[PDB]
Amino acid sequence: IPHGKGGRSSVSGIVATVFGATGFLGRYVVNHLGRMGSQVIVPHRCEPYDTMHLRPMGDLGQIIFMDWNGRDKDSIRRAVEHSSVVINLVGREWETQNFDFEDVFVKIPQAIAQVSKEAGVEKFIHISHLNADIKSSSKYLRSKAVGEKEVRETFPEATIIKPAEIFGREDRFLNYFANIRWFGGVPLISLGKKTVKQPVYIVDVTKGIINAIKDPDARGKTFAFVGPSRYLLFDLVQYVFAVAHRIGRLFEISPFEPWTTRDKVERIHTTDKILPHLPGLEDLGVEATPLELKAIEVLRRHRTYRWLSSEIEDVQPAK
Amino acid sequence: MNLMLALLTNFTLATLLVIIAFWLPQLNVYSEKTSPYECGFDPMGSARLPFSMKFFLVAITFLLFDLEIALLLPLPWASQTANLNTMLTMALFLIILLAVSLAYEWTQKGLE
Ligand SMILES: NC(=O)c1ccc[n+]([C@@H]2O[C@H](COP(=O)([O-])OP(=O)(O)OC[C@H]3O[C@@H](n4cnc5c(N)ncnc54)[C@H](OP(=O)(O)O)[C@@H]3O)[C@@H](O)[C@H]2O)c1
Repeated sequence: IPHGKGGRSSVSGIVATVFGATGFLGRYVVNHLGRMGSQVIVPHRCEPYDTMHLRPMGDLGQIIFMDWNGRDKDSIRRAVEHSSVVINLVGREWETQNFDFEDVFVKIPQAIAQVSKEAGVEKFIHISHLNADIKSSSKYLRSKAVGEKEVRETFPEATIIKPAEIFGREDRFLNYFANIRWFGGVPLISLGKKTVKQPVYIVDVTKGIINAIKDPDARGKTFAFVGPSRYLLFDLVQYVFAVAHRIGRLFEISPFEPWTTRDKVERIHTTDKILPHLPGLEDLGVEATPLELKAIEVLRRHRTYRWLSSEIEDVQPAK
Repeated sequence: MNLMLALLTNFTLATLLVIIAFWLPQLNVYSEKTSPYECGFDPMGSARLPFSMKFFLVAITFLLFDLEIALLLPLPWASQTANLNTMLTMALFLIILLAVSLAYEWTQKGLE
């Protein structure tokens, strides 16, 4: 039950449990739950120090930390016992040299679709992507579609979310570009055919959740997040170099956290603008943010003062 | 032929330890905030380097006292010599010729 103003130090009824919550997507969620105030039980894998910038979000006794491996059952059956909602965003990029990567999107969202489901939770939420299609792409992009399909068997009403591609503040998607101060700028693959996707702004995706977390009546009704205005061009890569003007890893360096001479060069250019009958963002209101307002901020190289911004795009066509 | 391999050892050991200390953990996998906070305690400082007169005259004055020590430099080689009344009375000239250049400027230095 709620009480008083929801500024800080209130009760607000909900008791979430947000798995992951260290990466760019999982962290920025917990910031908006350390405002309205709630028992946001965040468990973390193996990181004592790398989670320290998360503590001045929970007021005093709001958040709480636990350690958990993920494959073992009861390590994720001990935190899910006292909860109201539980959302999932676990996962990564490329296959690691210890794990198997196949069932990690199959058994592990099912390992927390175990007695977690039975114990009395509600509003269990998973994530998707706008390009995860069971047609022959990719090793990561499909086998996420296994997680769309093989985990849908349990919890027949979830509101699994299907956000668009994200541009943000500390992300990897747009930041994979303009970090290519290198012996050449090679696009994918010297072509501007299907560029670009829908770069939704990360504040909207973390505002969609917290409007769905007490919506009500949003269970089973999966959602797909609208992007900015409107499609975009290959001019994006030219626009990135327009204004730019050309955790827990190791002690010295981690010798393998690469740029992946594999599927990753084409894990983003397979676009597949999916079904526009999905409800999917504006009805999960209210949020609609462009790119050309929030583009100055995260792009940051050695000029640092002089921008003189005028670069834009028409729509582009098929708008 | 080691003079010249007496120093190219010393500089390639010098440039070795720089790139290993600097550039090798510069490729590490931390968060690495690139925000413009890297300058300390003089945040913006929206000005050009202003001229300071009392810190220009210190440059020129040294340069004109630096020349005639190289004239004064071959005094130990001017010992094992011929006619030495010339050698003594000319060696005393340059020092006084350096000394007067003090005393004229010494009546106006400024807060140096
Ligand atoms: N919606 C989108 O547009 C989009 C884009 C890219 C990726 N994704 C996927 O959607 C989620 C977004 O995550 P993100 O953007 O914050 O990047 P992220 O680096 O994948 O962060 C997600 C967290 O999951 C952790 N993790 C990886 N393997 C794990 C395992 N076996 N067990 C427990 N934790 C594990 C990661 O490292 P730790 O174990 O150290 O915590 C990380 O902290 C991820 O699942 C991601 O693969 C979505």
